[PDB]
Amino acid sequence: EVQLVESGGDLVQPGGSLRLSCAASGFTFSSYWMSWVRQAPGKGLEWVANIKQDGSEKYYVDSVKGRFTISRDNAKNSLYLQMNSLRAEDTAVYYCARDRGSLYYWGQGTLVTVSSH
Amino acid sequence: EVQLVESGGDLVQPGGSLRLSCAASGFTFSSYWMSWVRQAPGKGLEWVANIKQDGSEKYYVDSVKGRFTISRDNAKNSLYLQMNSLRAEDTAVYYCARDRGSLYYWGQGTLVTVSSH
Amino acid sequence: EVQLVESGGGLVQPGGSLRLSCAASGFTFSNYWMNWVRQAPGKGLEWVAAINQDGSEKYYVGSVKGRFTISRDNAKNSLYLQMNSLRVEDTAVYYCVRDYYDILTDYYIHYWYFDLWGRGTLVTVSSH
Amino acid sequence: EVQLVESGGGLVQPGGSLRLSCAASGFTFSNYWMNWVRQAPGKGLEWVAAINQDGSEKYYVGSVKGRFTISRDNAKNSLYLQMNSLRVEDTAVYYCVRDYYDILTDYYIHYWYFDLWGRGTLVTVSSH
Amino acid sequence: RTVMVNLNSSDYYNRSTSPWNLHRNEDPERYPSVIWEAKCRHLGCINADGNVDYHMNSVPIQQEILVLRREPPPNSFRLEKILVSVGCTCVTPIVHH
Amino acid sequence: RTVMVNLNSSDYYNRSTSPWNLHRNEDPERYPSVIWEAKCRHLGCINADGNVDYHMNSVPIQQEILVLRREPPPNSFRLEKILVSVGCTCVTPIVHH
Amino acid sequence: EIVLTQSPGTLSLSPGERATLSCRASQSVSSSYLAWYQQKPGQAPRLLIYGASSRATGIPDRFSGSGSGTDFTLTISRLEPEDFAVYYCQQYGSSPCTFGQGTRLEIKWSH
Amino acid sequence: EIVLTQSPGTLSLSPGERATLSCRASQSVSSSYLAWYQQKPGQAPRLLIYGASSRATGIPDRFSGSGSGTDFTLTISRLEPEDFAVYYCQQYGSSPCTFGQGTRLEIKWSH
Amino acid sequence: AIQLTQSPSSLSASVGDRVTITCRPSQGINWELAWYQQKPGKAPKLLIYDASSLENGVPSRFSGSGSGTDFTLTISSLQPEDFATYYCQQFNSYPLTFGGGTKVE
Amino acid sequence: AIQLTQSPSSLSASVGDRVTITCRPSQGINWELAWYQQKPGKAPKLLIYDASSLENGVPSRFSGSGSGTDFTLTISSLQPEDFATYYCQQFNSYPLTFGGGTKVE
Repeated sequence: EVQLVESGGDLVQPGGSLRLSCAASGFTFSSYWMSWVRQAPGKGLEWVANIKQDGSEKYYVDSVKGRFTISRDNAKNSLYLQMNSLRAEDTAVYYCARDRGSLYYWGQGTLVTVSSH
Repeated sequence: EVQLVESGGDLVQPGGSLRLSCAASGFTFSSYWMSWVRQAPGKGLEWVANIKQDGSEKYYVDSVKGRFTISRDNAKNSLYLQMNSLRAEDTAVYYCARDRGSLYYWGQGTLVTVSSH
Repeated sequence: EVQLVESGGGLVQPGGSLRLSCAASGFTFSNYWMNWVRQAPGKGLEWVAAINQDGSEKYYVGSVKGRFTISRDNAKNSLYLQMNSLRVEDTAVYYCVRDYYDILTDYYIHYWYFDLWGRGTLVTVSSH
Repeated sequence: EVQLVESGGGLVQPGGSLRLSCAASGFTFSNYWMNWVRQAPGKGLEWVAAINQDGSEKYYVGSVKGRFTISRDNAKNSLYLQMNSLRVEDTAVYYCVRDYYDILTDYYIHYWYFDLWGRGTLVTVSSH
Repeated sequence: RTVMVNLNSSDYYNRSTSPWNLHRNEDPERYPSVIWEAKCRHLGCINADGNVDYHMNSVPIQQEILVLRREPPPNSFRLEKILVSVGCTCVTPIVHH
Repeated sequence: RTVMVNLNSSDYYNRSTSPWNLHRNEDPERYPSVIWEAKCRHLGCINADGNVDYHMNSVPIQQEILVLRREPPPNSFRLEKILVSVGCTCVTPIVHH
Repeated sequence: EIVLTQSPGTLSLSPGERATLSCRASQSVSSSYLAWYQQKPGQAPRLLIYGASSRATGIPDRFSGSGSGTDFTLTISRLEPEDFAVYYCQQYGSSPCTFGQGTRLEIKWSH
Repeated sequence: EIVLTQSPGTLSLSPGERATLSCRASQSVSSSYLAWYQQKPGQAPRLLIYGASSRATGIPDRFSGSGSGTDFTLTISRLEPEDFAVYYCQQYGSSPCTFGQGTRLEIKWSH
Repeated sequence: AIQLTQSPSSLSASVGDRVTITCRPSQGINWELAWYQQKPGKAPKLLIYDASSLENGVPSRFSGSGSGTDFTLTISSLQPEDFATYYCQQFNSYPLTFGGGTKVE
Repeated sequence: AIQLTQSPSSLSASVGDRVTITCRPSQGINWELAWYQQKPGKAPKLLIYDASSLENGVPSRFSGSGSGTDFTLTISSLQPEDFATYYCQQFNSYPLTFGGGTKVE
């Protein structure tokens, strides 16, 4: 079956970086677009980015441009999200989902907490 | 298989009447529209009339209005063409075909000769 | 209370015809696949025919091909068995049975086993 | 002139692997279904495997399930037989054959009989 | 809402164990105007020996398709969706997960 | 040419001797944007006993369908036609007329 | 067709004892799709067990099943005279569904 | 599977005589879908007949076939020594295609 | 009444030739054009519907193109059996009409 | 960026109730709207695509309607398992956006 497993979520200070992974199985990873959707604690869903099969096209939500970079390694059946200059507003559970428009297959999510202590 | 057998063709004088029959088999006659297409000796094809499954709609080529009457008897799996006030121009092989727009199933035709001697 | 009530059984000569009916009550009949199972006097149980919820699918044991016909009238809550060209070997107690089903992942899963049986109706095919 | 030329045969130990090739010439290979038929020494002819024009359909005798694989390379005009987990009973002369076909009403009618045979290639499975 | 639109076998029907025939369906007001629809040849399935078997059944594979349709009427069109019989499969009463 | 357009199981996949799975196919620029496509579960067919049989094969039933497609792009559309796998049937190498 | 053979043909035991009934198949039965029925004299059969081991509704826990492939058993504990009946096994994993010929269970007095 | 049984096992006749070979089937063969092959010693088989009675290309008219259902014959007239070969029948009306075990034909001198 | 004009009226070709017939309606239709093949003494046979779709059982050597007022029928590699008369017909509006025909010799 | 407005923000109902959620985009889309159901702590599940089409495995009690700037999600007979948060999402243009959500209690 289609499985999507996110990892990489950690507690990071504002201005820090974090790279999330999403490991896919049960389908030909290289044949599909992949997406990142996030959800801030107690808040709604927010689409972040997507990436073409060959990685030749990437699309971003305005608030993440410059900072975040979507990438994929079809050999390793993995989707990536490099998150630089992390702001407090970036605190969310990040989900990877397959395809573009309507998202049927989702992972269980990975938590990213941006807080200074 | 779908079979359409025309009969009724005869040698008739101008001003006379003739009723053509078309006996169908191999399909649920009552589910389909039926048509009459004619062809004058050595000339091209000319669409004459068609009739709805329940006979509630009939359509005619201008040159046959008033004179010709398309009818069907679904019980007897038969299509009819009552041809009154026959003109010389009505000389043709008359074919019955199933459906309206594009005609796939045709009969072998019945010859109608309108001549005075 | 759920019940299946067969009727139509009797004594026929070989070559004869017979029609069995079975009336269902206490459940939604149109939700079930139904079968006819027979039991020759003093012998075992043998499957005869199966029919799906709307009768778009009819299944038969080889010994009854061209002779028996399973049917249903979902409005009359009834199952039927038209038995033509009856033979001495068709002598049995005929039971109508309803098939168990589950709804899993919101898909209808039919199971070819019988969670409800009628009382049965005797069919005797004999010339003397 | 039409010809089928097999190669790949030999002496293997039980459990061994072997690959037979068969090269076609003189006809349009991609128009034909092809089969492998075998003949155990001094014994009869037995069907092994069938493959359609583009290899979208592969058929097998039960005795070779999970062991043999029929394949084709329409550009190389070749038919293949990957034989794994070979047994003493697989000892035979392996023939590649082309299936007859007709074009009637402009439909391709395949017929499961063989209008052309290769010379054959011997496969001996023996430990001593 | 209204949208502007521009415009553009291996003979399984005979080799299948649940064989089928095609029946023509014509509407001069529909696009496609002709649709050939499958009808199963038998109630049961053909076994490996070529005989009809009533331990299984031929059932048609239906599909929901888009068609254009003249409204009411040849200039304006309506996008409609219809059920179409594409071929037949062989089933038994048993569910094999 | 351009035409204006207005806008509008018995689980055989498991009970079939040539069973199948559905694979999702999404395009946010196509109408329908989602099409579930059949893929045969086996090379052979399931016999009456539930075992895989290589005297027969599962083959998919393909169908040509109409789809709308954004050009190039969400206001103007193009009518296109694509090949879609609807289900599977069980065939043998034999033609039974 | 899957041919189901039951054993013993007739079984005679005393009240309180445990009855073991066998159902053997000519080929492996798919997914443990094996049912048991009880048919008391003059009555229609009643489903006892489904899926080799699951009890049908209203069936007491002294009736139990186990098995897979080609061999299945039905156990009836604390035998009571009312248990006098023919017990049939039936598979529903291969088409057509088939039944065993039955085991005749009878209750006797112990010497 | 359709099992094809050939007769006689070995047939010995003189030049000029007529050989009759039988192919019998365990179940009726569909649409007369029965072929015959000739396999001379040290050679691959050659198709002789298809559809029970039609001759394959290059096959002389002294080779003829007939039959339907469960019984088929191959006739070889004006027997020549070159006819020494094993003759196989093969059906292609039921899956899988099957072959008879063959008839060994041999030519002898007449006393 | 939509008048359908065919061109050429007649033509001569050999086996293997690429033949092209042209139908031109009086007023622009959409795709509502059918093509027929008539052998002498026989009823017509439908080749194409919807201006470009091949009918059930028609060889792939037959192809159709066109839109509005220009429509064509093509026979890629003319066969000995293709020597007949070809007619176009419109199903846009009543009365349905046919072109005068094209003889292939 | 197309903003999607949901109404009501939250709601209370019992088993068997006919519930209706409304999505309203800032600018008229065609059919490019999807609907999701999110149980707390779990990833969303797709219910509807193309504004009105049910996804594979979704119960028939869920239905969707709408065009342009007005879209609705309906649950004919609310079930004990339907108590979740529902989100609409548009796939008309980048960036893809979701509505604020609707809690069902």
